[PDB]
Amino acid sequence: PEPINARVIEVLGRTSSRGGITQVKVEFMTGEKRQIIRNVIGPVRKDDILVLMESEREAR
Amino acid sequence: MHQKYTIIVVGKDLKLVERYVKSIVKEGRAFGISGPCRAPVRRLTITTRKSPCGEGTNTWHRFELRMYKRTFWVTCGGNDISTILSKTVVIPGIQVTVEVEEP
Amino acid sequence: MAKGNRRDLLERNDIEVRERDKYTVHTLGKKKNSVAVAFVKAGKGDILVNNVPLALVRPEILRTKVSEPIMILGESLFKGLDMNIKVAGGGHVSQIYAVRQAISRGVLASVKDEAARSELRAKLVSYDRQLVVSDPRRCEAKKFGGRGARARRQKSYR
Amino acid sequence: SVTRVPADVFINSFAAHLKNRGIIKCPAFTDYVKTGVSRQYAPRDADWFYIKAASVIRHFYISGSHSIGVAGLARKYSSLQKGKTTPHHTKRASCKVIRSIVSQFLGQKLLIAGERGRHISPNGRKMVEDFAEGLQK
Amino acid sequence: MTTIVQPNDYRDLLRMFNTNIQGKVVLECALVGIKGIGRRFANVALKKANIDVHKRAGELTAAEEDALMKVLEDPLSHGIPAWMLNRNNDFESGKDMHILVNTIASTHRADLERLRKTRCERGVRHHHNLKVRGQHTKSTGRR
Amino acid sequence: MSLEVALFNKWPLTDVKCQDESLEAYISIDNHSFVPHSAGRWSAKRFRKAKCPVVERLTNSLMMHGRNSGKKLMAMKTVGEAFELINLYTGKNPVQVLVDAVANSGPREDSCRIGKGGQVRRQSVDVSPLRRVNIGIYNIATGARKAAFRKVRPFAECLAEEIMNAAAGADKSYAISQRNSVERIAVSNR
Amino acid sequence: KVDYPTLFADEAAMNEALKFIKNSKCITHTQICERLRVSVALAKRVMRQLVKSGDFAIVSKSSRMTIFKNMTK
RNA sequence: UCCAUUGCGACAACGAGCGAGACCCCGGCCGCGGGCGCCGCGGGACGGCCCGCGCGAGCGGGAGGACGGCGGGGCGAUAGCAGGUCUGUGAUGCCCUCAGACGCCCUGGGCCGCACGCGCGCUACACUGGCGGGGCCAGCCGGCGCCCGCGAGGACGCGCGGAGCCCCCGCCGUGGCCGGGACCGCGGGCUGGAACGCCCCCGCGCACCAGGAAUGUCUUGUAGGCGCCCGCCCCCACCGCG
Repeated sequence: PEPINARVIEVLGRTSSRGGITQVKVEFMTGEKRQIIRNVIGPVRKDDILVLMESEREAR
Repeated sequence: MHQKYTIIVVGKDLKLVERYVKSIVKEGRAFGISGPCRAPVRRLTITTRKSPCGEGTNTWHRFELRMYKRTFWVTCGGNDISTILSKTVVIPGIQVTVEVEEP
Repeated sequence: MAKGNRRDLLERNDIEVRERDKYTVHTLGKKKNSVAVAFVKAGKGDILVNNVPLALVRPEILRTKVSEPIMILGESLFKGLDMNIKVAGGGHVSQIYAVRQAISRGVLASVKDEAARSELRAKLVSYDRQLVVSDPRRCEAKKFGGRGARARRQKSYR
Repeated sequence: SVTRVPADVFINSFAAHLKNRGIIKCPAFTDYVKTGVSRQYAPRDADWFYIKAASVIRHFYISGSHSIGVAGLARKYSSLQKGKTTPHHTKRASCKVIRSIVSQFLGQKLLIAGERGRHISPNGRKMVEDFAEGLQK
Repeated sequence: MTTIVQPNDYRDLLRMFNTNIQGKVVLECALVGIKGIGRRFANVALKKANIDVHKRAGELTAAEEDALMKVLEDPLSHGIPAWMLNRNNDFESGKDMHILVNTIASTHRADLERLRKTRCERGVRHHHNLKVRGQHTKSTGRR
Repeated sequence: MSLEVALFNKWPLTDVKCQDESLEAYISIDNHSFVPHSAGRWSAKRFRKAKCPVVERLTNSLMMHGRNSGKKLMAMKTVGEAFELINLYTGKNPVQVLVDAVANSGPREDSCRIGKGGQVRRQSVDVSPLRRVNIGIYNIATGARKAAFRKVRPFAECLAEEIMNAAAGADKSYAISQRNSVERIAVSNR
Repeated sequence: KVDYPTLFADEAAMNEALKFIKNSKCITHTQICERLRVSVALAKRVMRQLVKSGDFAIVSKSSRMTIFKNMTK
């Protein structure tokens, strides 16, 4: 319920839906170190600190 | 004697104007001096429709005529009435390069 | 009215000749069509722009922009020396930036110790790079399809 | 010198001084005129003449050896014409008032002629500078 | 200026020339509410009458109000020129006057009558309501 | 330090640190000079605007409508006025207020079209920090603009009010309202 | 629609406006216009009076806008 | 792989050519020379250096540098369209007109007329503003004095010369109001053989509160905003090239 902030460690390309989204791998530096995949809009880069409203969603 | 004469030469192409320059400087070192003044380039501009009828995309021509001018007024008293002739006939006779002499 | 490249400016015949020879240094700034010429010598800290001090330049808000290098480097050097700038070309702001560039470059040339010159370069460029290196971009030409360089005339299909 | 003081305070201070000291006087036609075809209404202050006079004398001092004609001054007091559903265009100011001002100045020897136009005279430099220094404090 | 408080004689709404005028507006822009008076003609009239111009019209004491009337019926005497008037070189008496309300409407009506019986181009056009000057019709100017 | 670039020669820039970590590295505060004016050609690379001092980023957004394009000195003046007003009301350094607003303003979630299927099929996604700061600035400016139009009050007071309310987290402002709107239309689509 | 006066009708100046303003820390012409529903010019005049008296002081000035601070506390 | 049939590497194909690039003009940095007036000749940048990859061609990042990876323009392949132009011409085939002329020259009128549908533009809908006063800087390039007149303009006489936005101080105070300036009524001038044309002054003071279904253009000195010159021209620019 409480949003958590994740870090980026790998970007794996855009989508074909007009090329606005970018798939991104992140890791919970809070201690869990879970390497998952999400969908992000806008310019991203390594070591960015995303903010997540869900601790249990996926993408692919 | 001394007649404050001035040399003006005009041309549309930049390659002879510089060649004429060198010949004159070569041939006027003795009869005094002859250092040049390079003027701002007078560029004539004409814009025209590329079409004789006015059809299709409005497309334009851009012509121009650059005119280059150099001015040796360095003779001055260093040239007499006949002395100006000497060099002016010893310099090459390039087909096109207007020249006028005035005191 | 003024043209920047005029011989009457680059040599600064404005100054009288016996005084024209006391000025050792020479310097240049520019931005767009603006050009500034500085004649630096030895004195006790005085600066002038078109026969006007630095405190009374006209846009008012940018006075800090022209005083920048002083409060950066420090007033010791400038207090040591005295300057007389003259600028001519398009625009108030362009003139401002050209002037500050000339200030900085000239004070750089006053020092003879190259090592200090390099140290000052590092000290100053870090804060900004256009204080030494001229900005290159310049106004670009227009085309006949419309009333702008890249904009076009509106097209009506039906 | 005069250029070492901001133009704003000099102009108005000197105008007050001029008006006190009877050097110039506003003629009669001032009561109902604009200062240019570009304008639209008349000035709101009653002492605009002396402001113009001071700005002019300052202009003449700045130039120095050079010479200024009347119209050349009038191109420094131009503006923009609006209200014509047509693109705006710049227009020149008036010349009768400028002419009156220079004539009044010249009758006092503050201003001297030449081959063309007029230019400042040494007395003008004296008074302008002394007033400027006086207000420097 | 420096008039903060309403003077004891403040008059909240003025009536003059059958028109009504408010006392919160500055004087020279309120008179513009009359038909025949504008900005240029007003500044000139008041000034000759020794009246302040940057004043709210409600502080206009009747003593200053009457002298103003005396200057709008005989203005030429009071020094005002003749290029500043509404009606220069009248068609009949050849004189010059300034015409205020009521006079304008009557005057405008009689010219058209003059135009009509004389059989001009303008008169015939006025009566079908067309452009009088040469400004082009046809294009634009449609519902 | 030796030269503390006090902004407008009044309020310093030494104790101003963002709280949120996510967007901290996308807010420059150590470099501001004394004037929000710098002819630098930012926006040439893909991430260089991340260095532009935030106040300059704000001013560049106050001259947007075509009536007001190319007018930066007016904007600098406007910002100075607003900052005086803020320090007057709140009592504290305005720059902190501004960063706090740009933080609390800015969405954390958004919806886009990727699911196709012949309909909206929108998918909830996450939002990058740079976009967050850009949107926060844009919303501040836009909300101030909409208030001052055909209203007696001036642009600067509207600006200050919007900044203060957004920094307080209050939903009276336009920025917070837009943030909430986007968040709900998204979470609905998650 | 709304109308506001340009001249204060006598006791109105002091029975409120002077009182009201004196209990304000910061102020501007437009705020006071919108607050007690009078035009801006009167605000200008009044604030002139007050800075003359001394209650308020200038912190920022400009043709488009100046703002005051209450020095009475 | 490349913006590119731009290249690598193969193959019943081998070997060539055009187009593309190269090339020409402009600009930015440095040098030499000359110099009434800034203008003539050259150097400089090449995916060259470092790091990653890739057999290879080549891709991503960092430098140092005036400039970093097609900076803006010109030229523009084969083949073709029943595209436009016989009203640009001593360019023209076949027709029609050819002494009451469709030849040529004169006087007037018209091409502009207006219940209506739409295409490119201009001006505004206001306080991020309008009015009044003052200060100040451009470039393609460039002409001025004195005296009358409110002004627009005019009489004389000589060769000399640059603005809007913006900035500072004040007034107005959300009112179709001092926003906007169409229409109309008296008057003064310019061009010209000739005003129906164009400028200036006083008064009157139309629509218009950011615009439905629909739709156009744009990536750095760019959009947008602000003005200034030439062309056609007796006078006149909301157009066009810059």
